[PDB]
Amino acid sequence: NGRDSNPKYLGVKKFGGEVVKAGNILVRQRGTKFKAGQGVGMGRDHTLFALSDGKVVFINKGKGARFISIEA
Amino acid sequence: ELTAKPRTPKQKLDESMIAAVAYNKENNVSFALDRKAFDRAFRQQSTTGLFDITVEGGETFPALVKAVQMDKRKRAPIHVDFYMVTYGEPVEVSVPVHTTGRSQGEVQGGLVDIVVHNLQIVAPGPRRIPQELVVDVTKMNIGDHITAGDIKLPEGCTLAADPELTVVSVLPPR
Amino acid sequence: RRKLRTRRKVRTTTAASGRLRLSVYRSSKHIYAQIIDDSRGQTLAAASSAALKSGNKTDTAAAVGKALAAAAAEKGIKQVVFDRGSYKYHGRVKALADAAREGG
Amino acid sequence: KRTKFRKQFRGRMTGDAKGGDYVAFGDYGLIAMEPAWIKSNQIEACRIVMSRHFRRGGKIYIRIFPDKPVTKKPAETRMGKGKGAVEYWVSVVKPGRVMFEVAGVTEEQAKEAFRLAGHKLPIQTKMVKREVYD
Amino acid sequence: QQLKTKYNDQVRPALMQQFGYSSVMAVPRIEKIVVNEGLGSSKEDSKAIDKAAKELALITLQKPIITKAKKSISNFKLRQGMPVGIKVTLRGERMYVFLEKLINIGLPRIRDFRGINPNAFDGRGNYNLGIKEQLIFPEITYDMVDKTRGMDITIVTTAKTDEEARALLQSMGLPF
RNA sequence: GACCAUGUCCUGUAGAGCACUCACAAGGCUAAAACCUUAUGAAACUCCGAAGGGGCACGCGUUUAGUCCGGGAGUGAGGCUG
RNA sequence: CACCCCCGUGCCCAUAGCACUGUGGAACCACCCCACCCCAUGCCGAACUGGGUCGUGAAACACAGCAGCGCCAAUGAUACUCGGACCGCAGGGUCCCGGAAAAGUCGGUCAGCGCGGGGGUU
Ligand SMILES: [Mg+2]
Ligand SMILES: [Mg+2]
Ligand SMILES: [Mg+2]
Ligand SMILES: [Mg+2]
Ligand SMILES: [Mg+2]
Ligand SMILES: [Mg+2]
Ligand SMILES: [Mg+2]
Ligand SMILES: [Mg+2]
Ligand SMILES: [Mg+2]
Ligand SMILES: [Mg+2]
Ligand SMILES: [Mg+2]
Ligand SMILES: [Mg+2]
Ligand SMILES: [Mg+2]
Ligand SMILES: [Mg+2]
Repeated sequence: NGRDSNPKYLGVKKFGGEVVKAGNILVRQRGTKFKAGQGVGMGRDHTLFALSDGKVVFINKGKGARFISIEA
Repeated sequence: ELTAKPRTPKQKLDESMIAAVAYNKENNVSFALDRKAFDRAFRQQSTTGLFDITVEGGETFPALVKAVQMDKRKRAPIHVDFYMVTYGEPVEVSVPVHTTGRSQGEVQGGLVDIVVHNLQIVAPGPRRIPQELVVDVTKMNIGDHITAGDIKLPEGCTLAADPELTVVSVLPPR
Repeated sequence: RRKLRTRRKVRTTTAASGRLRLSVYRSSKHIYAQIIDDSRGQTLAAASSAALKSGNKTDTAAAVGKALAAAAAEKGIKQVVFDRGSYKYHGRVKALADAAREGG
Repeated sequence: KRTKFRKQFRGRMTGDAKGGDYVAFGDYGLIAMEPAWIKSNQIEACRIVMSRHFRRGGKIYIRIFPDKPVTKKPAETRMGKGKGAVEYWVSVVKPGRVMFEVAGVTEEQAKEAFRLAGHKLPIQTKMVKREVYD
Repeated sequence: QQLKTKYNDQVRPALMQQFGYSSVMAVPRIEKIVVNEGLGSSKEDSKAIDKAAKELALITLQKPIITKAKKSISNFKLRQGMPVGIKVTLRGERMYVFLEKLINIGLPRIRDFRGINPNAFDGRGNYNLGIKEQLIFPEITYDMVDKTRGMDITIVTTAKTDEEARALLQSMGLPF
């Protein structure tokens, strides 16, 4: 063994209560650990970036049912 | 008897078997107990009976011990739970099992194991619950198991466990 | 099962586009076909077939569409999204769309 | 005691026991006083001796079990390369966790059984009789 | 055609009289008749398997479909995605004809103590049928079709009761 | 700036649990997998799950640092304790 | 939101779901009804689908009862831990302050809020 692979510094890049420019990246994820609410659009590797400038808010009933909206 | 100790008061090195709540729909109550004097009663009553307490204020309150929270590191009690008795078949209590006499497998066979040392049942009588359950094991042969289904249940008691569950069972030696 | 309707109604993510959606119920030919702004829990333009008659269901459906088109144009609406139900765009409902946008 | 198939290696730590602080099954029993690993072989010696005291008996549950491999490095080698391969299995035994639990044998007989069964053990222990059990 | 519908209409009052329903629709009906060839007992080349689909099609006036092997590599010559037995649903006029082919003159009657011994047990529809062999036709000539595969034929009927299964054969021209 | 307080969001550790995976303890049941009562461990198990911790905003409060831009560096062998 | 009830479509996002079950009927919905064609089945008008009344509330669906199940779930007590301060050679553990679960008991629920329309008391 003695093998390993680079860190992928994934996360909630922008936490609810953070104003965001358009195109800011807010969550990094392997998949849909977050499912993108209103105003946000999710990319190829399933990072989801805000489309509209404003505050970031978490809709989060959880269990795969967590969504990131942006409010203007 | 017990005194009030609401919130988190300190205890005496006389254990005062604290951390005791009695509850139903009505009211929650305070902790403080009288240490060994608790144990001296509990072993006699041992979940299958009730006894009144008299904190200052409420001169009487019947409860039947729901559960105990003993220390792990030094086998001693700590917290005890209680449930009030609303009477009129409301009681869901775990009766101890007991076994009578020589069995036919205790004659020439070997072991006589109680697979369920205690078993839960509802009691039609609230203030009258069996203190034990002597079982007539005399007539079983070696390799037979008395199932719960034929366990005597005095005075209209229901059985809160599977009819087909084994309770006692004679076992071969070795 | 009828995973046609939850699928087609999750595909109206473009209610985020601002257009209203136009539900249809090719059931008993009741084809009531409401128009809804989802943001409020509000519907804005009913067209139930209570006594419209008009004959066979495929043409009574187009009658329901042509009547609702007026019923919604009164209030000032023009953006449209045809949230089909489980049903296909097979004709008896397709007439509803043809007659509806014939006279928006 | 040996575990029939696994994943290969482990690690270690301790804090007080959360599984098996109360006795069931048996009549009397025995409890740890000290946190520790216990090898398969320490179990098997307790079984051998308490089966010596329990001829034609059959009242010997073993409510513990070597789950954890532990792997010494080979002969004389400087450090470098893996944890060799496993040398023996051990069971974590935190205090208050029962190990042993007899039935069917009179108090002084079980008491002597537990004397010998503890003396082969690497820990303090205590015999207990069951009554404060829900 | 008309005779199968007449036997349906004679069964439905027969069941309302042996067991009253509030509704004729509550009465048992026969939904579909399925026939499942299973040439995985004799997996072949395209020749023999298309020939068996050919014979079922000639018997049916339907195009049989091939059931295809599930992902299940196995000891028994099992593979990934290959044919493993024909299937044929029948509903409507194509179904009842076959039952009227079987209840009446078109029954081969090649072997019959009674009807096949009862198997639904639970009494809701599913009445499975086994034909051990197909030496049961004038559609074949035995020397050329010297091979003789069997057939499975499941009857599907509504029935919320166990005893009600008796209705779907006794009054339906089948021995019991 | 910095600490500290409020608000908010994100986390899968300690613990704890077997609901899935591996393991495993006494029996009942039975063509034994399965199943039930009882009983347990888990770095690559999680029905759960703190304390804390990080980002934002405020300062609703005490403080004095910070940021960038230009000249010069050295350092890139660490040691202990908890 | 005059009172109920039906068809639909939302918010919610198992305290709303399961099962047992009873009411429902041409008002609504639902099966049954026929198929050369619109249209379709990798075979079947089963599914889409197109042409309709009877018939029937059977099934499905709606709505009530329902605490067997699931779902939630205290208080209390612990586990643990931020800071402080200690003991044991060691594994390990204690104390002061404050935050504090998980499991279980007690107990809670077979929901709760809209919007448009259809038919009722005529
Ligand atoms: Mg650790
Ligand atoms: Mg436990
Ligand atoms: Mg290595
Ligand atoms: Mg600042
Ligand atoms: Mg742990
Ligand atoms: Mg960290
Ligand atoms: Mg400001
Ligand atoms: Mg410089
Ligand atoms: Mg270096
Ligand atoms: Mg270093
Ligand atoms: Mg508490
Ligand atoms: Mg503090
Ligand atoms: Mg600390
Ligand atoms: Mg504390």
